[PDB]
Order: sequence, then C-alpha cells, then structure tokens
Amino acid sequence: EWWKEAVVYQIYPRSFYDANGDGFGDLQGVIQKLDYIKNLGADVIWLSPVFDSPQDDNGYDISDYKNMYEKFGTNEDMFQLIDEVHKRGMKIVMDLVVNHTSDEHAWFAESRKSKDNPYRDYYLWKDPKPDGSEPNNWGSIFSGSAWTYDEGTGQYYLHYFSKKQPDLNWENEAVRREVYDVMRFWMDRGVDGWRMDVIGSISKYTDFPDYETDHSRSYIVGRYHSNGPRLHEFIQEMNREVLSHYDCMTVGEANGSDIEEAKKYTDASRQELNMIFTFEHMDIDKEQNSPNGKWQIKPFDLIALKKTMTRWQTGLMNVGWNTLYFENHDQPRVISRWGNDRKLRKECAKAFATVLHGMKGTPFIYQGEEIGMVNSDMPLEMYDDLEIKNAYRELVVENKTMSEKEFVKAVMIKGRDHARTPMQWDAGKHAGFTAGDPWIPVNSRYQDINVKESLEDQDSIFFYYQKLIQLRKQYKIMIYGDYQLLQENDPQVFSYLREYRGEKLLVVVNLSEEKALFEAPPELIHERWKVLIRNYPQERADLKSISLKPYEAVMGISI
Ligand SMILES: [Ca+2]
Repeated sequence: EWWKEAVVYQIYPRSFYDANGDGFGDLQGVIQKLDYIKNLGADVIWLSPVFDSPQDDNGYDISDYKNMYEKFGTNEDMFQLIDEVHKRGMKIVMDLVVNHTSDEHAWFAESRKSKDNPYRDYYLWKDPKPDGSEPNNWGSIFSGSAWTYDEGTGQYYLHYFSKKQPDLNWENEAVRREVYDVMRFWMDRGVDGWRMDVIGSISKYTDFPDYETDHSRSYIVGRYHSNGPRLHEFIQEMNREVLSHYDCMTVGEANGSDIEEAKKYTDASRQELNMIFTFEHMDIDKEQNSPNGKWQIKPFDLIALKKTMTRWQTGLMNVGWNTLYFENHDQPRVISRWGNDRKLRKECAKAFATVLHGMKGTPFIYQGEEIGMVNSDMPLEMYDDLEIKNAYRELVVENKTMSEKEFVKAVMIKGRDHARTPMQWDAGKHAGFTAGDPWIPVNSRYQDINVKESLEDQDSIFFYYQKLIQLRKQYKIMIYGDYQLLQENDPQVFSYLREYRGEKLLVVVNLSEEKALFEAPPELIHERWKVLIRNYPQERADLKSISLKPYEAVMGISI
C-alpha cells in the first residue's frame, strides 16, 4: 500500500515544460524537470492525457489509446519517461479516459457510417422522438444537449461532454475488452496506475428516462449522469480482469460521488479502486442547482468547507481511503479563489496546504501549487477552454440567465484556464517555459512567482511544501491517524486532531485575514507539544491557547 503513503504531483503536460520550442509542453520537457519534482519530494506523478487526440478538450478526447499526440512526442518518449521516473524511485500514473472517445477515433469514424458496421454498438445510438427532437432532455456538461444527430443514419449519439466526445457503450462486452487491452498494454510497459476520468459515468440508465423539470432550463444534468446501475459491477470486473494482476494505484474521478458512493468505490473488500476524487468540497461555492451551474458563484464559506471535509474524513476513517486536493487542471488556484493572493499570498498558500496535508489520505499537489501560482487577469478573449466558450454562448447570449458582467466575474474566479497557463520556472521570457511562443500566455505575475525565486527564498511556499512532504514521510501519524474536528463552530479557524498509537497531531489554521483565537478543548489542556511546522517566525509551543495572526497555520505533535 505505497499509495497510502504517497504524495502525488499532477502534471498538465502541455503547460509544464516545452523542450523543443513550439510553445507546447512535451514529454522530453517532463523528463528534464523530473529532478525538480523529486527534490520537492513527490513520489508519484499523475500525467494528464498525452494520447493522440484532436485536442477539442485538450487530450480528454482520445483518438488513439496506443499512441501519443505528436506534439507530446512518440511512444518512445513515453517509454523513456516511464524509465526515467522509475530510475528516480518514483511511480507514474496515467489518465484513463474511457467514458468516451474522440469522434475522430477510428472506432467512432466506423460506428457512425452505418447500422451494420461492426463498431455501431461501441457507442450509444438512439432514434429521434417522433418530432425529430432528441431522445430525452439530458444535457451536456459543456452546455446544450447530450445528443447529436447523424444525418447519414438517422439517429442521435450520446455525449455527456462535447459533441466531439461520444460516450462508449459499456453494455457491449467488446468495448470493455478493448478498454482492458489498453490498460494491459500500458501496465505491461511500466505504467504504475490510473487516474480514471469521470469513472462515475461509465454505466448508463439504458432506458434513458427524461428528467423532471421546473422549466428553468431546456437540458438537464443530474442524477442519471453518474452512479448507473452497473457502475460497480463494471469496476469490479475491471479489477478482476486487469487491476488485480499488477502492483498498481487507482484513483477515480468520481463525478456525482457522496460519502456512501465513496465507500462503494474504495472499501478494499469490494475490490474496486484504491481512492476517489470527489467534487463535494469543490462544490461549496456554487448554488446547489442553478441553470448557470458552477458559474452561479457563492463566497467562500469556511464552515461549509469544514463540514464537508470532516464528513469525508470521518466517513472514510476506518474503511476506504481519501484523496486530498484543492487544485487540478479543472479548478482555479485556491489562494485566488478562496484566499488572499497579494500581500498575504505566502501565508495563505501555506495555510491551505497545512489544512490539507494534515488530513488522512493521499495528497495531490497540482503543478505550480507549490510556488503559489495564482489566477490570471487575462481578458476573456484570451481564454482557450471550450467549457467557457460554450457556457458564454448558452448562458449569456442565448438563454440570458447570466449577464456579460456576471459571467466575466465568474470566469475570473473559476475558469479552468487559470490552472492551464504555463508553469512558471523563472523570471525570463515566458517564465522559462518556452523559447518560442506559448500556446496560451503565461500569467502576467510570473516575474514575481516562479521556481527560480522560490528556490532562492528560504521563506518560500516551495520549501514549506517540501517540509510538509518530509514530515509525512517521518511521522506515521500523518498517514494512519484518525481525525476529529475541533472548535467546530469557529468561523475563522480550521482546527483538528489526529490520533495514532497514543500520539496526537494538532493542526490549527486561521483561514481568514483577521486575528483569531484557538483554545484547546479541556481534554487536551495538559498535553505537551512540539511544533513541527508553522508559517510565521514567532515560536512558542503552548498550543493550548494560540492568538493566531492572519492566515497563521501550525502543526504540533504531542510529546
Ligand atoms: Ca514542445
């Protein structure tokens, strides 16, 4: 169970390092930066998808599972990367994207040709309604209908994501076998595990029932879009046929997951996955179900964060396993989203890191999180993401459920592209990401926020992350201790306790810009503490009462 003790670094490779000058990050670029990742201390890398793809969704629309997209390199480069990871004592996890393929995948190019094609039933085709409209009212995550009509055959195909991402038909045993063959091809060549993209969607309600509607919207995304009736059957089959034959790690991107679903995926006795990503803690700052979805912003609410993260810590405390993340290629920079990214940027970045890394589970560090990368001020016309383009058209232009100004404000907070501007290596041109022209501009603050300056500054966010990772490797309590929320009603302070074999770990973090007070509960007042990490310089170990400075974070271990 090395995956319980791991710290994972997520690379978004088109934006990590461009070794050959075309402005697009590449596999040889990753290889050249592996020493940096090892020095940080992560021991597992998760690479976002590098398989051949027309890039409609930046690699999540795969047109060939057994070849690389040419700008990343060739399979030879990928095999070298695997070897280079292993030579450093690290592991590599690839992105398994098997809810859907590109519409340019050979399977779909064949499927769409005719009802008698042998690939027809690789995808999900249905007749129009009598009036020619879509089979039901289901929506795409990327706006509009989940169905697209094919004039040549007279049927619609299903796509939960873009029209260039047709969903695979997992009811067809041949599709499942194709998926297992892909997994074995890569695992036999040294891939150590998989991050499984929208694994929650692979089983459909094959009666395709309409949702109920209150007429706020024409197309609906809801409970049928995940947790289908055969979901866990399929994952159990995948474990029997593939995962059980390798020393591997699996993490599912479990869209639609709540704590009970997480137990189904992650209880070891069920022989499914090791861990899942949930969205519940990322969902605290949207309204529950507006037509504008995640663009219907709410302010950061620490109480909501504490409630949600505590539900997950206690729910998987003695069964299953948690992932721990605040950032990925789909989320904004957490310090910009929920904190201070200006005068208190360092303290705030370190504070969020401490809250997260003090918990039970496997931490994930998204590229640039460890240097305090921030959201971008770029104008809307500079964004790339199809999610944004499609939502602008639907919400602002067509349906008018958001004004222009409100949509721009929402994108500046939550746009996926805040995660995707290039990694900031130094203060030179394009932050040292490329000698050419980057595929999207580097964030305008890069001259102040970059690896070079971080390694020169002993007070950097980088060295704080490096220390959190070292502590996890030294103190078994951080991996295996239980969890108890402390001072639960405090609106500024996120404090909790871990316990393991008579030892205690106290984590106290002021997630606010104002002064706060932590007082230990009565059962803890006679403990003696050794401070393991703090993001301010004043040092005292009487943690029973702490007058917390803005964004102050501290972890102590009992002695
Ligand atoms: Ca390149």
